[PDB]
Amino acid sequence: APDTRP
Amino acid sequence: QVQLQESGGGLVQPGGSMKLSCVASGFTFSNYWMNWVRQSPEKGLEWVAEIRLKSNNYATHYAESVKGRFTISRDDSKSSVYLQMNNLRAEDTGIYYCTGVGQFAYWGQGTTVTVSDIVVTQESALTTSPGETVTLTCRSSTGAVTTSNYANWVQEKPDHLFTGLIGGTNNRAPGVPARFSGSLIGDKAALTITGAQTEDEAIYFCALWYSNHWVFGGGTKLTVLG
Ligand SMILES: *[C@H]1O[C@H](CO)[C@H](O)[C@H](O)[C@H]1NC(=O)C(F)F
Repeated sequence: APDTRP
Repeated sequence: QVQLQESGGGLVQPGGSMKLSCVASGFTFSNYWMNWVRQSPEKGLEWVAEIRLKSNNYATHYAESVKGRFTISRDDSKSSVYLQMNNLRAEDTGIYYCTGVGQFAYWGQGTTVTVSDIVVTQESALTTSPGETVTLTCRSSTGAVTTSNYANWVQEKPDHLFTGLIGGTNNRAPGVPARFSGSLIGDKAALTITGAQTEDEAIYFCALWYSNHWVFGGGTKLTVLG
């Protein structure tokens, strides 16, 4: 939901 | 090393306007959402705004306190993020930081701006000693913290130096020491230091996500004695 790009 | 560098702060009159800038290097800026967060002695850390990607039509969200007064924007060709602040109020006084990645790994040094409901609760203070295991907790007034709150943990050292430790509940940021870990325990988010070290004496903040905004806890002062 927020920025979950690693 | 990633670098974020804010600029544009100053000493302004209420009703005034100011634009802050932040330039990023060392990571693929255009693939990450960017945030502004401010620190005041009165209100601790407060999330201000986010801006998402080109593929999201640069969607933005704002704290209720700044909505209609502030505008976040970015320029991917310059690896920069901006905060335009209009109709400044005394309560806007603070140190402003640009931050992002997984979700608050990286923080700039901050730029000072002097103008002249969900509650997230943390332990005010904890005392430990080197080699002990210490667990800090983060509670929401809404009920249970779950993986849908994407808990983050950030450390503040002197002088207003922030580094993200954990994002997405339990994911360590790159280069963060192995002794730090994140968990959910009894419906709270929790940061554990397994074998505390003297250099871990710091203030630790948690942040929780609620659909389209973040709410930071009040911070815990951790003292490491001996
Ligand atoms: C990160 O995980 C999110 C749910 O926890 C959601 O699935 C989001 O789309 C994921 N992001 C990516 O895979 C990438 F970083 F955009």
